[PDB]
Amino acid sequence: VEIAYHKCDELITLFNKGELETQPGCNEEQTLEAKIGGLLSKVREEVGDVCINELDNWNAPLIMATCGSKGSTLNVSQMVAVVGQQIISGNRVPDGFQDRSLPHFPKNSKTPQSKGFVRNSFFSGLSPPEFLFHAISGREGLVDTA
Amino acid sequence: KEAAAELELLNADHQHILRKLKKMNNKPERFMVFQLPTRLPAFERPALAGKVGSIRVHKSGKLSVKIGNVVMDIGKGAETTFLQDVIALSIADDASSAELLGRVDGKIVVTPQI
Amino acid sequence: FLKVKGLVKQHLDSFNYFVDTDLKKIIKANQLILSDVDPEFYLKYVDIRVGKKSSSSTKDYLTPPHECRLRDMTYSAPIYVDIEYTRGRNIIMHKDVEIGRMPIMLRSNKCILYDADESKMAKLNECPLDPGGYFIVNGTEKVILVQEQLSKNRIIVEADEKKGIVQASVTSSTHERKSKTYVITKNGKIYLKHNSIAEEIPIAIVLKACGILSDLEIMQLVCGNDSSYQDIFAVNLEESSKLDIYTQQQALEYIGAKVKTMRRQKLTILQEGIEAIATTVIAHLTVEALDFREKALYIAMMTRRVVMAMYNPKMIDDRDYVGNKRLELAGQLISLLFEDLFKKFNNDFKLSIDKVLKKPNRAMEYDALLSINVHSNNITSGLNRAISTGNWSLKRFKMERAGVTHVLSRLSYISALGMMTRISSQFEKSRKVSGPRALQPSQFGMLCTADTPEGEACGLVKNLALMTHITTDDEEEPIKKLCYVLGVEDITLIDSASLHLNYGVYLNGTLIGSIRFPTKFVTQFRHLRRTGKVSEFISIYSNSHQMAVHIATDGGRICRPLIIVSDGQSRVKDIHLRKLLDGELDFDDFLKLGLVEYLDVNEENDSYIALYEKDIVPSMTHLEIEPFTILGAVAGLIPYPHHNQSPRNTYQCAMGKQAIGAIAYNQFKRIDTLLYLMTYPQQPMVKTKTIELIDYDKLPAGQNATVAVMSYSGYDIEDALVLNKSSIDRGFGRCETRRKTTTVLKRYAN
Amino acid sequence: LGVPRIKEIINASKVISTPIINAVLVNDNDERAARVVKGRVEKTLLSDVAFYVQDVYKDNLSFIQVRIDLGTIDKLQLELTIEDIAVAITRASKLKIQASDVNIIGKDRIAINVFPEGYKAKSISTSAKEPSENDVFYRMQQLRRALPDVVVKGLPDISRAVINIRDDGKRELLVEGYGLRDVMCTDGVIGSRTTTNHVLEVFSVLGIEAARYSIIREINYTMSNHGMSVDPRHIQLLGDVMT
Amino acid sequence: IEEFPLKISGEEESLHVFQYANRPRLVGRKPAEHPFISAARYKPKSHLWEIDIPLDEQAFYNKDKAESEWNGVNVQTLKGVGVENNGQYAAFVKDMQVYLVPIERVAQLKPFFKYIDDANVTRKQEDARQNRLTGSLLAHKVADEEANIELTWAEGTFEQFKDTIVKEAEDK
Amino acid sequence: GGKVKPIRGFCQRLKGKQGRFRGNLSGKRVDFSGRTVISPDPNLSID
Amino acid sequence: MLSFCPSCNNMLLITSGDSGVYTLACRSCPYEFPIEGIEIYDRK
Amino acid sequence: RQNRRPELGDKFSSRHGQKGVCGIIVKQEDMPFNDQGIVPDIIMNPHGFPSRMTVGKMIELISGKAGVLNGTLEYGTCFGGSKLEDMSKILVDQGFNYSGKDMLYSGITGECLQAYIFFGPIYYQKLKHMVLDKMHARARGPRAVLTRQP
DNA sequence: TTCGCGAAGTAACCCTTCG
DNA sequence: CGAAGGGTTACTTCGCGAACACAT
Ligand SMILES: [Zn+2]
Repeated sequence: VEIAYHKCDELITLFNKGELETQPGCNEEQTLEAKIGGLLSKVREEVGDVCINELDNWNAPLIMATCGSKGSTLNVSQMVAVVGQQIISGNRVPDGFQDRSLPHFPKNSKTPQSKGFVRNSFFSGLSPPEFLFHAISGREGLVDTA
Repeated sequence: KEAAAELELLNADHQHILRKLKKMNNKPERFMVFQLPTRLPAFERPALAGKVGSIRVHKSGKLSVKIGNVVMDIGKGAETTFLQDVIALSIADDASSAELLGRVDGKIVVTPQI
Repeated sequence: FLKVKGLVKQHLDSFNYFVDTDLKKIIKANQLILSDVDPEFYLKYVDIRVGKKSSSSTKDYLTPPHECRLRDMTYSAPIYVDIEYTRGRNIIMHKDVEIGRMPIMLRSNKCILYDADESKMAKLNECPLDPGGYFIVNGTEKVILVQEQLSKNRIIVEADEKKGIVQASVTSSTHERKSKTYVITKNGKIYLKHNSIAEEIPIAIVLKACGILSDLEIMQLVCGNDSSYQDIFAVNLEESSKLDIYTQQQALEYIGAKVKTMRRQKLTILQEGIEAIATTVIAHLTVEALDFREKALYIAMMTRRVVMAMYNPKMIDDRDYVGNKRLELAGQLISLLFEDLFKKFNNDFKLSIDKVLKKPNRAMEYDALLSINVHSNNITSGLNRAISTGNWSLKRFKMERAGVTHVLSRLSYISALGMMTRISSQFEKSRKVSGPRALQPSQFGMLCTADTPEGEACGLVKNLALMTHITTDDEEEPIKKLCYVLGVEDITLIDSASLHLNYGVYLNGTLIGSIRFPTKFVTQFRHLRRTGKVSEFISIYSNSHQMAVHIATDGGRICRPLIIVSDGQSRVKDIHLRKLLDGELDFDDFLKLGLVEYLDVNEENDSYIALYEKDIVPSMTHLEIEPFTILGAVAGLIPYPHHNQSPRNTYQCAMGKQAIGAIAYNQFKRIDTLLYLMTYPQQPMVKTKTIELIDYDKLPAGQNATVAVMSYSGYDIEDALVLNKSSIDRGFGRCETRRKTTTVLKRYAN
Repeated sequence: LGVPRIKEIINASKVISTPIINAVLVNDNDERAARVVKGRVEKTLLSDVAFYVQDVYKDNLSFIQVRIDLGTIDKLQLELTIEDIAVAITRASKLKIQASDVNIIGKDRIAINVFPEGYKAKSISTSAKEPSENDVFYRMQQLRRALPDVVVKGLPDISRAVINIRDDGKRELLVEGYGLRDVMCTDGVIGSRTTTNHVLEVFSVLGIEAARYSIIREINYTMSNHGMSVDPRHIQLLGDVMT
Repeated sequence: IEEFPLKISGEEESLHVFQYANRPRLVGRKPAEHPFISAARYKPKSHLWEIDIPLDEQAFYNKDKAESEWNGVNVQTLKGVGVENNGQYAAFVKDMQVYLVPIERVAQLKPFFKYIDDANVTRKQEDARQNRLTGSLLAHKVADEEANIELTWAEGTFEQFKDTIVKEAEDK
Repeated sequence: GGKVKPIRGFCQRLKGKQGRFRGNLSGKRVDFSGRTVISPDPNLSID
Repeated sequence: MLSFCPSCNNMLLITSGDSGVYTLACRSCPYEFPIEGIEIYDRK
Repeated sequence: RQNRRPELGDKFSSRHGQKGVCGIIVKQEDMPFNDQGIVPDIIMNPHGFPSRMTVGKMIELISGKAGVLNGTLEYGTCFGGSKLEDMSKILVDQGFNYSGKDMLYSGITGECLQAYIFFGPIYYQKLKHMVLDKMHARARGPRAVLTRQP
């Protein structure tokens, strides 16, 4: 996980003191989210593949995922390997405060784990800004019922 | 970042009252505006008009304005105005008269230290 | 913190400050009354008190609230007024006069449950573990749900893409609102749309009717120097060079022929420099002389941000950020209705003098009022119908409001603490858009992230956290006096075009100074707060999108506490932690030494807050005390919530206040209309470290069960657990539903 | 693609968010194949074309001079010339802005702006009190700022346009606009395979029979992407209860 | 290092410093500025000053003679109400002891006009031939009543210098 | 400000969500019915 | 134009010269300006 | 007042957002027993665990089982409490499994179950909404005054 | 305190003809 | 050829809905 973390850290380093080559989109600060969200989404899929490649025989969350009793294979890797990238409203978590989401992170920080990337499991336990980032995305789907 | 550039701006605009102080060695009609609240006794209270002084310069460029009681009442560097024409008058009547004093140059703060 | 705060203080301290200060402040402005016929007989309301009778200690209101619950009788202590009229020999005579009834909520300063422990609660037949904080009128017990609003004396710059971008500013004149807006049409034309004026007024004449007519500094007062605002604002000065070029003899005449309030009185007052009310009713800044340069420049700063939010990406203030939201407590909500009912008592007392004054034989014997008993019935029938019915709607302060006082929910112990500590829902009803309904990152220390009423009212109402403090009021004269000492420069001597020197400064939505050496002003003034001088509210934060720095002082917003870090360490100082649990140096002796201060929402965006001690860097400004304080009273029942996923924690908060339990100690000496009991309650095996603070282990709401997670018998396919016969047979989870079917018997007219 | 799209097709409303227009190309080369077709549909103003809108002055009430960069026309292929920008001020914007007839002096001196004696004292029969003062502010300063706004080239109902890439070998542009009758009129795209959203303009240019086939396709597109199989015999009836 | 002296004097001065919002700073980046011209007027305690200056060298005002309706202009007027602050002073230096004299009522000024303003109220007679007290409109009522003190200056240089140097000569 | 418009006649008792076409002709309350909480039982036949 | 008058502090404007003088003239702030005049501004 | 027995139709909680009605009631010579004779009080279905992702209940059982065997009540607070690492050391000290899964027998046939059963103490609540109050029926009763409806 | 289209209601303007 | 009448399109205002059903 530190490989993609260092990749996202180095890609912001080329973004602050310099400038990146853009995509056929709007501009920069819009193609940044498409490259930092399209990169962190591969980490969860890779670890979900290599978790079910590793996971032991004769256990019930794999049998319920093999059948489809109640659950899936992204579901079983989310409580074992890692949770990841709580999307709200299509994009990442926006800033609640001025230029930052929480006061526990420095200003104008677009690094992962600051704009929202839960790098733990449900078995491992969450950090408090990580718990807030999970609790925001658990509301916007819950409010879709009402 | 803000404290370092703050003290460098204070260093860059700290010579300006020392520039103005040796400016105008002769005495025509000029003025400049000082501001200081919180009247101190500074040795005792004889009666508003209290004895005060000591607005000197410490070495390596440090304007050590202080009220003589206890306090290093230190601080200068007020805002530079953009309007130009400004003039002091006096309308204490004394059988209906008026005056025209000194075409005042500028304004600088005197801030207490906490 | 909870030893002197106690998690129910927003209702207690507000009511105590009401009966301490505002109950005297209302009669400070409503004590002059006379009559046209016989211009003698003046009334003078002198010092008022809530149930004291100053030549005694305590009387009359010896009764407990439990006697006022089984009898269907209100709980109240009578209020007393001394009056100093003149009847025959113009000598001001002293006499104690009871005028009203005024129900007092439980566990207040003027209550009997104050300072009771282990012997007086049992004798007066009441559980010593209930939170209190509620009223009891007509037998039933009722709370006042705390309402939130938007910030009153501010500027909201909420925009729109299809329609032109909007900017508004509400206000308040001591009980009303008088809001104002303006929409923009014709590719940029700033107007002043107000409901008390006809159609549309351009910006170029409002600054000339109120303030500057130079038309040179105006292209720097609202434009800046050079950047992009010149061509944006240049279309607004074409209206002044076409219709109206000079001062009051055309400027106020353009407004006065268009404005209308007209009172059905004071008609021919038009229009030249007289009837200048329409240039003083467009804010709350009341002026007397020709000193409105601060008010004119405040109008000019109201129309500067609408220019700034055209070239800039979004640059808007949203109605979701909880730094833009204040909240009105129970005392602040009962104060306006007591003021309106006292003023209805005032003018109806005028009508009862001349009706019986028309010369029967004389006017110089009796006690000069003699007709207060029906008026004393009228003054208490409004307080007992504003709390019981819930309609606080009066036609003076321009608001109708229903559904603010609810009956206290008594199902378990935590349902009484869920009715307590519960902020309500204001406007922006939000049918389809989930703007004011979704969860925001700004509510970290306050406004608990999981406790939400799942259903049709989800997202609108929410609940506070543990370390939350809400202020009431703070004075304004020794703060504007202190800013002049610290080095601001008032508008009356820096009126030049040198006014936008990169930052500026203004006080609570009123522009006073213009500072140079900015961080010398912020750090030195914040040191005044941390040393024992003026403190407890003062929000100090500078901005970067806008440029000013705010010294906000009007109370009514949230003040969670945090611990300071030093340059390279913290102000923890472990000897103080050892001295804390020794017996001395409580939380009141803990702010005076400069270790903690109450931070805010709109202030903590200028703060870099650390979580733990093992990750400190010298860029921090504060540290947080305990990170589990976001989950409130009801949300704290969940064991290990950071292992569950967020819909599971919300669904329990609507269910912990729903299970049966062990409600109170006087559980069998009360005749509630419906309450559920439980025969053998058991403590939870996994005690959360916050359910020991709120005393959930004293009165629990369930039983431990030796569960076995296995697929068995087929009767548990979809969410339906199977139980043991021989365990219910031995008393697993026995219930007792208890109901009241009371009737009254009364005498008739004959 | 969710519930507002099906609400809009059921409601058959008159306005629409993101009405993309798919119009297949003829060639597939790099230059002058997918660049000029996008180069005459992209809705360029004169703000990215002309340098400055300087008002040079003779003794009383001169014109508005505008300096048009031909190098931008050399970079991005547009077929506008010294006459094409001259025609588009007068007749293409006649009820919006008013300019009867002038000429160019020579070497990029486009000056189609005139205020002749204040419209001859604002229709010489004196409608107003010394009519409009003959100031150079009420119509001339208005035209000073209302003309980084006129259309020099493009189709007047289109927001923007960009090029997507075909799955195997080619590329394919798509247009966000309205009307559809002048998009297929453009050379380089053919009107035989030009499809779009907003059924009510397909009814406006093709008929009632080619509009129901756009009903049973856009519902089939907005719901089969969600993994819903709705057995299209059901939806061919819904496309014929309003046809 | 430098023991600058510093004393407070001044009792009967009550000096009123103005602020002209008309002339800019560093015209052509040259320190050579501030001319002003002759006599003015004054009005009692609502203050609303009436400082005014006449015209100067040629500007060709012959087409729009003179103010609005051919009234023969010779002066440009301005008014300003003098609401008072506290804290500041007025002060100057004897290459030593600054003087720091008091600063009684001080505010800025706004360019009030002559019969340009009076033309609309003159046309009304040319062609067409609760509590009414303190709180909202008394400032616009007791401000247009009588005239008073006003007089030209004399450039008092030596007398005020003596009055500031004699009274403070007791501390040392 | 007496009540919620204080007057109902012949259209307010016919406007939807409480009216006749909406709440008395199309959707109406019918006897010979009853509702109770559901619970699982696999030993029934599926009909 | 965004041009302002000196020494009398209002907004300049250009009116008809009545075919006797070829210049601008202003309301409440008279001023004289010759026939030469430019306005350099770039609209991107 | 009346005494209400827990019977078929009453709902229960788990302090973790797990509603559920009573499936059936069933005897003690049924539900399976361990080596010491413990039969369970309530049997839950494991299918409510994956899609609800509520593994905090799955830490609650092993933290409450070691809390009885040690005697002291243990903590389950946010972002801390009692760690799982020094939790299951109490389990292996007492003589139980590391994971809290002991082999059960069967009450209906005697032979041991094919899998390992995750059983232990979990605090359950009893809600409102009993089926005695939700039960409702009508054949032919009074009608409305205006519209003659039921 | 909110988006959706469809009714009237009113103005700018162009075609057509009259003596 | 200038002026008067008939008629097309364009700018601005109101009202009707907002899910089922239980206990209050
Ligand atoms: Zn002027």
